[PDB]
Amino acid sequence: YSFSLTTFSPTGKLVQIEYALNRVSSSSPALGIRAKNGVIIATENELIEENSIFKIQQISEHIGIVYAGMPGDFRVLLKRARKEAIRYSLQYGSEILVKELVKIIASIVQEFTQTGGVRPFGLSLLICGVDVYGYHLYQIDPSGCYFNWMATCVGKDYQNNMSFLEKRYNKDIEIEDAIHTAILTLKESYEKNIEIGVAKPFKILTQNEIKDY
Amino acid sequence: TTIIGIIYDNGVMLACDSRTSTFISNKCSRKINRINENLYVCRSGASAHSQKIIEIIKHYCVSMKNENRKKGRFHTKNKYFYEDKFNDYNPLVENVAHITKKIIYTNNNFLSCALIFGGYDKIKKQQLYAVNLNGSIIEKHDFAVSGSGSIYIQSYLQDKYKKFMTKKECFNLILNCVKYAMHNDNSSGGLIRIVNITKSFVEEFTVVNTQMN
Amino acid sequence: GYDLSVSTFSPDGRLYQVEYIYKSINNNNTALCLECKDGIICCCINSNMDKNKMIKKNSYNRIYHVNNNIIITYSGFDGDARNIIDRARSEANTYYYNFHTNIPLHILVNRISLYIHAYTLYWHMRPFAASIIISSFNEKDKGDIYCIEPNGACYKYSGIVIGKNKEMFKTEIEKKDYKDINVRDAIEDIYKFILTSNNLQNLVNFSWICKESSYEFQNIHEEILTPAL
Amino acid sequence: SYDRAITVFSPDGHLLQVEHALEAVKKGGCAVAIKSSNFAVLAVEKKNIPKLQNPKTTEKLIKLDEHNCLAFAGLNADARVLVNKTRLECQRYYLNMDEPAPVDYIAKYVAKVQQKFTHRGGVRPFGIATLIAGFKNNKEICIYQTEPSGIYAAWKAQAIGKNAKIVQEFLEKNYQENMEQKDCIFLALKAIFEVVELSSKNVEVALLTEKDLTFIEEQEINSMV
Amino acid sequence: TLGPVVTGTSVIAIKYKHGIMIAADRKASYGSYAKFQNVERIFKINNKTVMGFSGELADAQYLHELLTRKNINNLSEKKRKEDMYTPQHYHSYVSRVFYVRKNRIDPLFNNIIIAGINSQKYDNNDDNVLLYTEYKEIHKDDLYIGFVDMHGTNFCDDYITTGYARYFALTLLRDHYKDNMTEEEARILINECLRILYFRDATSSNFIQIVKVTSKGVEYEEPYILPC
Amino acid sequence: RHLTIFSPDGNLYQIEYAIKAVKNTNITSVGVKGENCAVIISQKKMAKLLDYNNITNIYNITDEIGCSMVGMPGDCLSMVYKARSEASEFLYSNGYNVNAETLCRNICDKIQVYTQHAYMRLHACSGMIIGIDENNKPELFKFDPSGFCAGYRACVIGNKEQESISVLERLLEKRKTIDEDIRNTTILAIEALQTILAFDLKASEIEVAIVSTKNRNFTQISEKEIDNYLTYIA
Amino acid sequence: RYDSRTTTFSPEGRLYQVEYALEAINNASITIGLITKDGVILGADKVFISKLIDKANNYEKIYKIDKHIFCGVAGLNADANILINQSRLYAQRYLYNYNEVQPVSQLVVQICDIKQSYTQYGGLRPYGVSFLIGGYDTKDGYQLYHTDPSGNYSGWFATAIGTNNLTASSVLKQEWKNDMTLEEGLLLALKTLAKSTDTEIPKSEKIELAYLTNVYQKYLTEKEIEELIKL
Amino acid sequence: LYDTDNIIYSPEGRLYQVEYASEAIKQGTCAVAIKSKDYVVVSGLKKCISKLSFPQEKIFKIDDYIGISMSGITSDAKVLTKFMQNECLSHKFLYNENINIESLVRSVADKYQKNTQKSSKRAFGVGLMIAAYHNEPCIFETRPNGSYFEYDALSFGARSHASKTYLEKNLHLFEECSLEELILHCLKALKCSLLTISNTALAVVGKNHPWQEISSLQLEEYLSKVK
Amino acid sequence: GVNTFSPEGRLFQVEYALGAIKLGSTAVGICVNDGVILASERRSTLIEKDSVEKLLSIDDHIGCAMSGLMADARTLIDYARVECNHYKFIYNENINIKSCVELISELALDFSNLSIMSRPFGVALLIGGVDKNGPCLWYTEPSGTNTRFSAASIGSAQEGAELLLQENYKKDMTFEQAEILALTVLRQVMLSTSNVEICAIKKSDQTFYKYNTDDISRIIDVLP
Repeated sequence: YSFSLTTFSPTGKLVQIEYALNRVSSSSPALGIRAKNGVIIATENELIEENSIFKIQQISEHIGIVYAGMPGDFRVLLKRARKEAIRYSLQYGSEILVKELVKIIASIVQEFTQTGGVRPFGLSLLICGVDVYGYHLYQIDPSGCYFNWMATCVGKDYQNNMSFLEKRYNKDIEIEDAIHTAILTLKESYEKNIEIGVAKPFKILTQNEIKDY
Repeated sequence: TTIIGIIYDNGVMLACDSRTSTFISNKCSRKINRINENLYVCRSGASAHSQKIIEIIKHYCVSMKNENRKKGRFHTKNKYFYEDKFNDYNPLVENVAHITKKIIYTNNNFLSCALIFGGYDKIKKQQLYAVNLNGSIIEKHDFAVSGSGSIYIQSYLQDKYKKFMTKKECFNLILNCVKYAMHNDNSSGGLIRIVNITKSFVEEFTVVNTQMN
Repeated sequence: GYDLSVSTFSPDGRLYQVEYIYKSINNNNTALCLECKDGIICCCINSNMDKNKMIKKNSYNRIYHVNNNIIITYSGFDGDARNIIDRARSEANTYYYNFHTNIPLHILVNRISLYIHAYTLYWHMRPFAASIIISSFNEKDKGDIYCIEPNGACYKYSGIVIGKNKEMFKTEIEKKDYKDINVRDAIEDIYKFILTSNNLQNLVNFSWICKESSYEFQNIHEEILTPAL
Repeated sequence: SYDRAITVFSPDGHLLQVEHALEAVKKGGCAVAIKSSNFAVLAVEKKNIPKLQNPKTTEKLIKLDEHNCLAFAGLNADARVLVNKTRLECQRYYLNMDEPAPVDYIAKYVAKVQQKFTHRGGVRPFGIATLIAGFKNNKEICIYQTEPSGIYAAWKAQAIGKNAKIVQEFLEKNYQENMEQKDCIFLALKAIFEVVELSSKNVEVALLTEKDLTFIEEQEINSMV
Repeated sequence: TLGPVVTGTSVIAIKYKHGIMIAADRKASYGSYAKFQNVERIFKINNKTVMGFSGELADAQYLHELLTRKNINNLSEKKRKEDMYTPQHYHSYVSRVFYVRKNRIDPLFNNIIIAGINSQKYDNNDDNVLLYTEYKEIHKDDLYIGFVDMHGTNFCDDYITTGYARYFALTLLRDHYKDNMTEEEARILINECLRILYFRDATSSNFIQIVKVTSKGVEYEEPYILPC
Repeated sequence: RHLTIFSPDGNLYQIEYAIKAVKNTNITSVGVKGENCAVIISQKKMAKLLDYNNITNIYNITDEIGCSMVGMPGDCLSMVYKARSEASEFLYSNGYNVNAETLCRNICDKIQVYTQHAYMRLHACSGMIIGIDENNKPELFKFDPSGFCAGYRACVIGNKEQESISVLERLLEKRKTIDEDIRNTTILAIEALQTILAFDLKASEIEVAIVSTKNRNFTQISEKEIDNYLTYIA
Repeated sequence: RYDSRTTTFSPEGRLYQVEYALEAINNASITIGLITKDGVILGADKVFISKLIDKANNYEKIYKIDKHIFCGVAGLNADANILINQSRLYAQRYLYNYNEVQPVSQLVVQICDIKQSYTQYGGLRPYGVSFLIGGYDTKDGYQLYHTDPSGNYSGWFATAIGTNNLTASSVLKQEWKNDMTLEEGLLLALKTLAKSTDTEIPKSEKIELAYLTNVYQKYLTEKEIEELIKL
Repeated sequence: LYDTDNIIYSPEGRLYQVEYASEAIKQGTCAVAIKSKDYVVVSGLKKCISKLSFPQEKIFKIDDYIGISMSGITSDAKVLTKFMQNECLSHKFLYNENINIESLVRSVADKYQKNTQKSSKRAFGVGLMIAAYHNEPCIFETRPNGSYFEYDALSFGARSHASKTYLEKNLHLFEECSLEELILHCLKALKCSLLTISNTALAVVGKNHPWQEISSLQLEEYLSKVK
Repeated sequence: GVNTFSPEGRLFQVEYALGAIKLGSTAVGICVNDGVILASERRSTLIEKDSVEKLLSIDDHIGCAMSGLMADARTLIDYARVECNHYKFIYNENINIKSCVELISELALDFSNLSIMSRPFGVALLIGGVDKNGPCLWYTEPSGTNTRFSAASIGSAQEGAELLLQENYKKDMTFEQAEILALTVLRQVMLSTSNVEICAIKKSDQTFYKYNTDDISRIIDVLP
């Protein structure tokens, strides 16, 4: 009973990838900005605890993750990314490079596009990180393609937010300026409903720090 | 080594020494392990085998206790009281002892441990079982002794035993038994740990004493 | 077109294959269990095979037992029920093998209900077409009776009926409380309910656990049933 | 479809997938085999875009072992994997018996493999038909033609591929027994040229002898009168 | 088991007028040390079948649990008393178990006796089998006493002694056993054999358990001390 | 909308249908955190001769951790056994007791593998889990058939979703010693269920389970306590 | 009924998934390859997603497989990367086996056999990517091989794949010669990439260009194309 | 739509594939089996497609005191026959006593049932008539849907209704009648189903009587006495 | 699916495979007391006639005539040859014809997976031989049913050959009478040596023997 659910259309399209792309397009917005001395990734009932619902997460000491799409798919992919980073660290004895982790996760995401009896992942990921080859921001789609970016946006209304950030973004920026631009873009797309993570080890900015910014 | 268990009126007292190994590697070792609040176990033989089967049996007892629960509403010493007043869901001593016997028998090609299970439950009242080297269980309705130092106190315990001993004289008997075994045996020494198990409460005594005559 | 598989919820949020299994079990032969003052009694009316006169007299016995002190009966397909009963016997044997003690009834009920439930998940397996009564009696605990539905549920009763005309048997037996009735005085009323809801002698199976069987599984003797008839 | 029946019987009684594999063979290029006293001649159509495609890379006439050669028609990747399997079995027989594999044995093996692929679960039939040529244990040369259906048969001369019926008729009305090498080569050329256009570059022809499978140079192919 | 540690000593079993009488002392020795002296060494398989062992105690307990599970498996698949398994069936099962274990070079370090009544005509005990709660004269051909060896060698006789009794009691039996023996004659003969074993065997004891497999089922007599 | 795969809209309708199945059972359960305790109150009814004491929705995964499942009963018991197996595996591998958060993470991963795979049916099961962590503070973690976990200060499973949030907000704002804290949390849970269901509740048809720092073990208060609290509220 | 039966013939003796994969590759970006007297030239087109990309280090078309073999991609990128990984694995496996660098044709045969295996065995979709694998070996020389989703490959002197490959092939037929220098080959590659997009002046911002010479692989930096554009 | 695969229950709650497998028995030839307190006799109609064809074997031995008749697909009958024979001989090798017919019929019914659950497999398209004398005579019926039944008398196959009516008429005679009378009764039932020395299969088993096909001559005077 | 029943209780794939065995050239098998004979028909001049062989020897003492899908037939005969030689190794004697036929029938229905192929074979076999019970001739079909026959025919012209076999066959026939009967039936349904191929297994030798051109011409000359 191992038969591929994702199948080529008569017009040469794997329409399940298009439908997962529509799903992540329907999800909450996410973005990332890369500065000369840093890289940030950010995202947008009164009873839910804010502590237990963090979309921004850490894979490694200098690698962070955020997503747009389904939460459970993100949790399993985060567990897999952490395991792959840990196995690289155990083998080569050093913290994993961003590009290798992105390639491994892209291959794993592409595998479910082809494996029989499964459907693709319904999310798009953003890796941020730092290594000896500088700062890195990488977007991974449901298709399994990894894109290297200077700055990017993912979720709802990502075309307008990309236009705004494109007119606002410069290569030579600071962490203060990058965080200000990220908050401006998020409030344009939209403090209590903002999450920011900066990468020196990867860090999560508390609500007090985000309020200060 | 010296591990002893003696039944007395409404209770059972287990007792052990602390010495481990010609060179004394350790001199404060808890040979009496708490499988459950109503059920303890004395260890003898190789320490690694004893620790591994005892923690496996703790895991099995947790599983049994979870499955024994019914649906709906019904109805320097240290002392503890049972959370289960009526023994609605605590596993029986015989069940734990027999699964331990099966564990030791199935892997008796290399396992070389001997155990004395002691406890209380509403069906059989207080209970003592002895699991031997090859994995043979015998219920000792009066007393069980094991370890290299137990051979020096067989006649002493056999002569001093009575059917319905009071708590005080049973405590004196078991304390003097372990003391004599420590006096005669090089492999046993250190402080004496005694565990008294009753219908409602468990007591855990620590004694420091030597032999003079 | 949402009912052609057990592994798919319809837009109403339900599994139609389970409801069709319920329909299959409901229009089948009748079974009942009842908890009396000092015993449990189990009865099974195999009236769907009344047209077949060639059958050997009193040989289609839907009542089975586990460990000589648990009754297990069913309504549904015979083979699937035998599969469930064999799994129950295997689980009891494994419990005694591990722990040297007879399995409690409710743990066996949970295990066999999980076994039934496991077939309702995958898309390549037929769910069980059988509803199982499993019951026991004790001197101190009195009678405990469990009905396991085909959907994996399991509910404790003080009396249960399944199969065809279950509403008639239920409303008839819900007239007298049997907790103050001896099990020997219940066979007459059960026969009366069978009349209300010639062939009565041979198309009926009976089983009992009380003092007179030393709290162990047994079939009621012909000499005990005949004066009650 | 890891283990599923792709090939099954139709209401009439046929296997539809085998017929579709036969259609795929009919799309394939034309190949021709002719026998002689102690040598064979295999000629197969070539289709190369001029000035861009490498002529040598496409290779429809293949050497299997010391004394067997193959010429297929159908799907090229299927042919490559089947030819690799055939070479592996040739060397396996020469390891397990210490004699070279005869042509009849290896033709039977290829036919058996195709039958197995038309019959096992989760497997597609081979969309290729082959013309194996080689030598027997008694030093006699022969040609075996094998279908996608798993049926094989020996032939004095045979044609496969697109417009195979016309070439078969031409071979029928022009074949003679024990003809010379020049006559055999010329007959193969004029037979395969009945359906493909008259040009030297649209064909590759080779002659199988006990020593080796020689390839005819393009100069010798040219000047065919 | 790689070899014996807590070992059980010999067992004696004979046929007599009303059924089977099987005797074993209640001692289990931990090497050369009487660690246990109240050990039940004869097991009740069912109402017309009992088992005894001589060898390692853990292996005997494992075999007893196996045969117990076989007994409840049989009882579950039972409709009439003739469906019950005789001592022949259990003897064949134990023989096959020992043979399969012998093929792997991993035996149960034991010598086993399976004994009982091999027919249902003498009583209706198994019409209503109860597990949790004058005699009739039975023909010798309807009784059964078996032997099974560590190598799987097995056989039957009117009287079987397993273990150290094979040299001591067996000789006496081969002089004194006779067909159609009363309960008293069988008892005094078995007591004499066990007295000789106690006087001339280190691992044996004088605390005996007798089990009778008779028309009214299996009967565990209260244990007693051999006088003198 | 048969397989658990994407529609042209992009949603997976099988999860929505499973959530509809959970809501169709008409079983209500309210979980409330406190200063040093957590309470779950559930309705205790099926999804004359029936034994009504046996009917329960709460369960004991461990002595410390407890839960309350709502949905299909077989799926509920299967999820209970999965939770117990997960906690047992954690205790075996790590030698210390799992907490509510990690157990909910693992259970939702187990739900997600069914969510992604076409050959697996989804469990029509929502569930609350409570316990005390190592810092001596309560936990209240809720999951649904979608495989999504979240911690709550208070939450409801049942029909009255995004309507009981209002009364829970009002009661928690109004409330905003260990014995007094436990008493107030239990009273708030009982009053919340009474206001949500909008009819007077008998003590013999509701089930209240409590975990706290005073008594680490998950336990259910007897019917006399519930009768006392119901008399106190009125 | 959920099985789509990807691995079955059609009534016309066709595999429909294979042709869908080919006409999907036809909608991908344009890729070009050719061989000169000194080295094998490959080049590609970049689908402009945004200027906010890190183009500095971005080669989403041409990839290195080994110091003697490299490839240019046309099709789905996620399907191409796994096959590139397999190609690298097989190259190092051959070097581990025979203590010798692999020939180009053997690696092409291995990856095309994997493609054929996906188009014949199981119930899985094919790989919808075509490769132009360039390389050097001592047995043959400079080689360029074109592949397909069907597992059918062919050797070429100069060819194109992707959108509007007919126009690129026409320009290559018109202009390509057997004896060409490296600079002439680069200029012809620029001309073909220009004519494919119907632009006389190519855009340096969206042209990837690389080559291999006897072994060393050069990936032209975004500044390096600008010297060739003016010439 | 509800009969495309064997795991789907109908809206009425029926397995259409298993019922089609049950329908497969009605195409087979008629077979009858009856018994007294001591003996069991099984009769069957051997199939002869043409006069050059030999008659098809209808009755098979399983053990010294167990034999069978089949109705349905012959390959399924061969599979089940080999299974029963191996089970009986395995019991006789492991143990020195005959297998219980109750356990053997339960095993065969479980084997029947195990094919009707997984989607890959299909239900057995054959009905089985097991005749034996374990310690008293007995006949068993086994159906595609995993169920089995005891029978005092039994018949099934093509045009089995007339023989069934004869059995319904004459059931009360079979207990006390002699073996000769029982053989004539079974042969008359098979005659009512519609008999020569070739197209009729006959077998007996009972007390101190292993499985035995009646000889050609003995069958000849038995058929003469039937006339 | 292949494992699915019709409402009439008949498997669809077996019913469809029965249509395949009709096609192919005609063959006849006749059994008499002295032995058994199988004659068969072969369907341009380029094909080597001896390469295609419609008669095969499963063993030294067994032969057959096959029809339907010929590649499946070759598979079945290879399996039967392996199993027959396995029997001869394990027991040191020849195998019964019924036992070999039952082995072939057991392999025929392996696709059902009742207790690995994936469809019926679509092959009809007419297997003749001589064993301790004398000569015999069995017939096997894709349905898995075996039938012992005194004489029978398979192939395209099955009905006409069967009618002539009913009309002309007698039990007490000499071997030459059976030979001329076989060639007469084949002459009616479709005669030089090129048309017909004959094999015989006799009680005297119990050995396969493929007829030569001289023998074929001889029995042609003996015919009217």
